[PDB]
Amino acid sequence: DADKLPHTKVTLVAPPQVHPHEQATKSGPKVVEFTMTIEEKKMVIDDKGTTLQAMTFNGSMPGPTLVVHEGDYVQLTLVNPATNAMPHNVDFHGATGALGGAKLTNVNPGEQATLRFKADRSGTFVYHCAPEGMVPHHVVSGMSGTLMVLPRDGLKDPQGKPLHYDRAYTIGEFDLYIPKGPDGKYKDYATLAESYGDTVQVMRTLTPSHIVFNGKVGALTGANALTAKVGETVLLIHSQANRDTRPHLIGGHGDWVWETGKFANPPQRDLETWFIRGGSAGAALYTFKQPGVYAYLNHNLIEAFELGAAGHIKVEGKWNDDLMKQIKAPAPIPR
Amino acid sequence: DADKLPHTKVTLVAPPQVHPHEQATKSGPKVVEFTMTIEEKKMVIDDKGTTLQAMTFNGSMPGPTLVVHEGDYVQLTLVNPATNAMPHNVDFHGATGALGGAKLTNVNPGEQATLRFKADRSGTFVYHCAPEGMVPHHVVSGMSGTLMVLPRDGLKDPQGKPLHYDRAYTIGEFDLYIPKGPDGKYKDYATLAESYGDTVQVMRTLTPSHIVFNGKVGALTGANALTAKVGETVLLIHSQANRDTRPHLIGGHGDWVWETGKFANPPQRDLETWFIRGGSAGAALYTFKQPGVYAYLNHNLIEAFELGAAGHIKVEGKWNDDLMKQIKAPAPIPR
Amino acid sequence: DADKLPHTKVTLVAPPQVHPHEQATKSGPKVVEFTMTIEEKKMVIDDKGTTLQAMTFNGSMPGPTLVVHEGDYVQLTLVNPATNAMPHNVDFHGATGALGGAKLTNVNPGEQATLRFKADRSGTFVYHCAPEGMVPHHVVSGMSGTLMVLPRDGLKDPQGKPLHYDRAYTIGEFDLYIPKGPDGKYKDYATLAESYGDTVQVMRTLTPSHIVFNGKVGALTGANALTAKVGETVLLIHSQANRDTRPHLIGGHGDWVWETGKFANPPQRDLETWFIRGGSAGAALYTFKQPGVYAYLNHNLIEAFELGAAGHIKVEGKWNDDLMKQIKAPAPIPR
Ligand SMILES: [Cu+2]
Ligand SMILES: [Cu+2]
Ligand SMILES: [Cu+2]
Ligand SMILES: [Cu+2]
Ligand SMILES: [Cu+2]
Ligand SMILES: [Cu+2]
Ligand SMILES: [Zn+2]
Ligand SMILES: [Zn+2]
Ligand SMILES: [Zn+2]
Ligand SMILES: [Zn+2]
Ligand SMILES: [Zn+2]
Ligand SMILES: [Zn+2]
Repeated sequence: DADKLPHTKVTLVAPPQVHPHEQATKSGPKVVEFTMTIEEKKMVIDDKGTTLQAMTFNGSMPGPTLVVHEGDYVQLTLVNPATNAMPHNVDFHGATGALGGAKLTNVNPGEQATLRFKADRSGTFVYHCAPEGMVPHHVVSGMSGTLMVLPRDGLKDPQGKPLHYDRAYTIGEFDLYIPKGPDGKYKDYATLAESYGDTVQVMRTLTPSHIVFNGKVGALTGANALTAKVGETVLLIHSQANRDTRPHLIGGHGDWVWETGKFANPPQRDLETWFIRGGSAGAALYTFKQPGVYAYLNHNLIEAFELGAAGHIKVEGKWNDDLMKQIKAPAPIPR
Repeated sequence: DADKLPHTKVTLVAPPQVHPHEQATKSGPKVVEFTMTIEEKKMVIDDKGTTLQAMTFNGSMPGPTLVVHEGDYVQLTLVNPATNAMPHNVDFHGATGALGGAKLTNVNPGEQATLRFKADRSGTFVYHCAPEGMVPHHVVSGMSGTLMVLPRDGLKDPQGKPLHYDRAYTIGEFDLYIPKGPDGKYKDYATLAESYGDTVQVMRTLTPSHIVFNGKVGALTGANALTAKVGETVLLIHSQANRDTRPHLIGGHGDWVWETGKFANPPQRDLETWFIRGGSAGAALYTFKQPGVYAYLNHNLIEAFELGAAGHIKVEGKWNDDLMKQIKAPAPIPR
Repeated sequence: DADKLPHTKVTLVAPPQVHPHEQATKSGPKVVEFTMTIEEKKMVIDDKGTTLQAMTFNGSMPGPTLVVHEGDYVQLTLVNPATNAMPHNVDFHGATGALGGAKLTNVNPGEQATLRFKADRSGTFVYHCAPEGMVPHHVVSGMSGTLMVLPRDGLKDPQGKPLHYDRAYTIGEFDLYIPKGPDGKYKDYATLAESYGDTVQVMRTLTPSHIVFNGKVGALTGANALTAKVGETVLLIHSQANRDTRPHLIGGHGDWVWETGKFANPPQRDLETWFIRGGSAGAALYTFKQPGVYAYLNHNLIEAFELGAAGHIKVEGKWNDDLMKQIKAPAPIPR
């Protein structure tokens, strides 16, 4: 009975980081308490100043990743401040009943609610806003993230051997539908509500104007590139709440991948490219063996390079000539 | 030898139901006899009166689901009445040879044919019309359904333990390509043939005008919502003969899912969203644990909510506070 | 250490064939040496004379398939003749480091380079050109193919039993983005560079003008149909470096399929249709049981029949009435 369990309180952190947590644990079930506050805001999503009338959990796209263990109960307080214009709620794909919790968390501006559900299934699961009659708009405008429910004894390979990560990153990929005016330039709207009708018309074409990681073209590049070192295992959590994508690490692999994101199923190994179904989160482990700057991207290369679905991982360490060697550098053809 | 086996005759039923059948059986192989009659007709596919010049097996989209067991022989009589305008045939993905049977079942209006094939592979398999030179048009206009070939000893989990369903529903998802005229309104055609050229032009854009379950926006809602009770296991068969989709049960899961639809392969568990490849049928089991109205939908939320790929399941029973509880209802933020 | 191993030299062959190789081998690791020469050229890609300003490895779309064994080292000399206009490189998804080798193989016209990497993971892997700032254009214009890394002891089923093929075919599927002018006719460009801007505009719509196997509509039909005989097992390697596809054999199955293309993972059996993620290669085995002309195609039937993603396999042998029989040929309906 959940009423008798110890409670713990977790402080969330901004993507692409994930809050401190244990993998395998000796701890018993707990009611794990989180809070998130909705923020509607205009955001610049590309290098030419295009804006999106966005909606977020906790001010970020994606929302922060919440981590618990199988058998825990998630207890979320959702706050919709009076500075917002629209009603919101939350649908946890990790939860059972009431449209994922959406029916129990309808919050108008100035209201808040607290939901509890049992995280009885391991995996990475999408959570997203789903207000009646406005579900697609809230989702594509930025209201999604990941709940990761770890098995109590940690991740396992197909033979039941232990797997682990040394650091975790969370990437949310957002298909955006920004309208254009008669001049062919993207429209800038004074309010969220005014963006609605024109946006729905673009949505219905099924053609995104932009597809971005973590809220903007280039969000995970330059100073904001992800980082690792040779010998470190990274977990890459990838959520796409509305549309399929196909993650790939250039110069690397998915060493162990749960593309449907559910840890009770055996992972696949050695993937070049994996598949995240729209409406899900998946998870890949990779242990770095070579230093350098990798790209992590959606391998529809138009979606990546033209529309924005690509980031970088900068990796320190020693080059390994057994894995790869330039035998002859570029030079004139003989003779 | 099939000539020496006992024959049985099955009466088909209209989707979303599936005809009575056994799962695990003590019965030996049989020649199972079915009949279907093709009906071309204009159908209203949305809430604003848009029509489709449609083509169906047995008067429905999808066609009815045919159920046999591995080792059985399917013997189909296909009838194309003289009231129809076009030639038709049938291609069973469950069958081996002759383009799935299409080469052996070419029936002009006023003709019929009888095909037998051995159902030697377990799974849910698409069947669809495939007349030479007109294959996409016949498929997207409605001529597909599912053949379910059950293992003789019933469904099995990854460890070989028995699985079962207490009721089965069949959902066919149809990407439609309805043309528009200069005024931006959908065109209404007097005959099937007159719809052809304009439809092909829309098809070639790869952008559906509508994506519907079971022939119409809202087909599986209101009085026609699917039904179950807490403690009942439902099988959800999902066919998409032309285009990918990504099924999801809001507030539920795929407890055991064969997304590629082939029962000799281990199922995956705990899925949030699964993937049906265009040209296939898949199958998910779910045991209800909470009462209420669920949505079953394609989790490209634009495809679901804007274009029509969503239905409802109304579930009776007792609410379970351990699985989910509203701890604090929506109320003003403190203080 | 790779420097101490025996070297071997492989002569590549044009798709859809694959160069002679062993499956299970008693041979130890080797440095396997290949050479490929880049050719930019205009190609006719459909039946109405539409041209593509194309770019190829070794003069073909796809490039040839390179076959080695797990533990081998691939040593490629890449040549970019002075008759070409653009810089190129190569990114092997089978390799670890330096953006798949791309950073180490930048070759301007008149240059060549030699890369070595360890093929330490079994599977079919895409290789493709990836020049900085021009990656999508080089890929969609034709610069991709497959590296197949076989396990040293051959392919295995989920229970570890041996699997084999008697012949192998390689199919590359290419989503093309050919621009149109004001008259609605496809544009013909005098040079590769002049095609660039207009092509990028089409790419950004995400709607291919054509989707072809092996460089052209109908490439694998008529005199160029694939061939087999009843009782022969074929391996069908399918690469798609940019966009998802869903292979299907009409009248057949994927008997054993690695849709993510990685041989250390158990294959699935009895597939009707499988899924190749954009940016990957997959592999299916099928043993023919019926003679006749099969179609092998992308089962988005619009993509196949309208846009070009379909080929034929002509199969010799004896018809098997147990698997399929025309019980009653098309004839007038009674009475
Ligand atoms: Cu919202
Ligand atoms: Cu959802
Ligand atoms: Cu037909
Ligand atoms: Cu088919
Ligand atoms: Cu190139
Ligand atoms: Cu790549
Ligand atoms: Zn308590
Ligand atoms: Zn580690
Ligand atoms: Zn008989
Ligand atoms: Zn039951
Ligand atoms: Zn050497
Ligand atoms: Zn053989």
